[PDB]
Amino acid sequence: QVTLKESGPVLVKPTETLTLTCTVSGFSLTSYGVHWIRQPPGKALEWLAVIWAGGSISYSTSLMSRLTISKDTSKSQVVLTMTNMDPVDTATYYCARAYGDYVHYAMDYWGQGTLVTVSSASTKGPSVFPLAPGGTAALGCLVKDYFPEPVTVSWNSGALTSGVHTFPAVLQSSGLYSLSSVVTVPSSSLGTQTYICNVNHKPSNTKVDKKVEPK
Amino acid sequence: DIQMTQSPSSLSASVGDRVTITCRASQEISGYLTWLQQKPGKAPKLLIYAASTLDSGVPKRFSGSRSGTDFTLTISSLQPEDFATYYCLQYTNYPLTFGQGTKLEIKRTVAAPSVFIFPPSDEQLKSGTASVVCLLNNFYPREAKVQWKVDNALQSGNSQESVTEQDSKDSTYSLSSTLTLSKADYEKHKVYACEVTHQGLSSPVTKSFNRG
Ligand SMILES: [K+]
Ligand SMILES: [K+]
Ligand SMILES: [K+]
Ligand SMILES: [K+]
Ligand SMILES: [K+]
Ligand SMILES: [K+]
Ligand SMILES: [K+]
Ligand SMILES: [K+]
Ligand SMILES: [K+]
Ligand SMILES: [K+]
Repeated sequence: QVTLKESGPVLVKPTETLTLTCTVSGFSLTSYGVHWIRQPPGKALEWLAVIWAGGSISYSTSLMSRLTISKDTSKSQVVLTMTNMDPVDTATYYCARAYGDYVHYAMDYWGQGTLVTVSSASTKGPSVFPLAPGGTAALGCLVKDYFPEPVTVSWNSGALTSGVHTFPAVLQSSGLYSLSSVVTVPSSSLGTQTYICNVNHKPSNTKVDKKVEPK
Repeated sequence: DIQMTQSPSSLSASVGDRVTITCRASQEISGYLTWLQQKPGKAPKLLIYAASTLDSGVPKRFSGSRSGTDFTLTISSLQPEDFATYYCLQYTNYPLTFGQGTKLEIKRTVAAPSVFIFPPSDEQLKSGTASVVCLLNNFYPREAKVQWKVDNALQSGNSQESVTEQDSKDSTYSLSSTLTLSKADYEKHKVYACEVTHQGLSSPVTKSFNRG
């Protein structure tokens, strides 16, 4: 399976250093290059740099002094280091593959992306609260007062996927994020079926499972 | 740096219709132009490279063409799963540069929201705050008005809204409005209501509960 996977600490304090790792599978880093791209929330993609199969690196000129790229072929990893991080550097960061050693080889596969937040605020896990319930009822969970993004929400450890709406997080004036996740289910299931919202906040190593009962 | 001028910036078109997205390069890029599709919350995916070569596995309804410095992405017979932001990318020289994106929405018939209201939980009230949530489910278009009335008094400055992305199957939206009050303020009143106005409703719909 050809894949690329970004990882690394997602919260960086201002003036400190971002280190992101791109772990690849299904191809060799001495045959393919790896590009780095970022996308500030709601804005367009911006190219940062590329490390080619043979090891030469090219950078975006305005950012070049802040960027360093290392390769570890045995570990199937490329590492991006970006110094002097500023809030304007908050963005989803991507790696992507291109063949060979020259820019005219088109990039094809992208990684999933990782959200990097630059802030002097400290991490905080979520508080989860139940949203209690024709023949259709709605129920949900309020995921409140966490930082940084993202949280992931599932229902019944994945079994419940139909009808689920997990809303985009809203930044509150306090600086902490909040969101809700709702699901519509038959009213006839409210007394028998168990509904559990599973909240995972990787930046704080917080997992919460909250059962939602029809009051 | 080469500037890629992408147009339009947003489109809304029906299932089965044809749409055209263009990108003009500020200098010669030969044919080193890629088109990408980015679903909301996901990484970009390759559609076309070398201006006109369709990537393996991409449906044949996507096609790319050139007319010099003008590059065109055509989607021939749109499907509900085609809502995305689309980008062009030149890779003739450094820095690689992207168009600023075309947001394509799937156009569909008006659908009225189903409305649900949720009282604050006892667990939250024990923390000192009260969040009241109103849910508008599975409607189209996104435009809607949600007014909070507390004891028939209109609220302002104390609610926030969030909207989902389109459903990949039926192209609808859902919306949440969250009224936040202090616990002290929440206990001073009895009737909490959200009134929903949407063009798919012949008249506003109100859902309410009584604190208790
Ligand atoms: K990460
Ligand atoms: K390798
Ligand atoms: K050209
Ligand atoms: K050139
Ligand atoms: K209509
Ligand atoms: K209704
Ligand atoms: K519904
Ligand atoms: K209700
Ligand atoms: K809120
Ligand atoms: K109306």
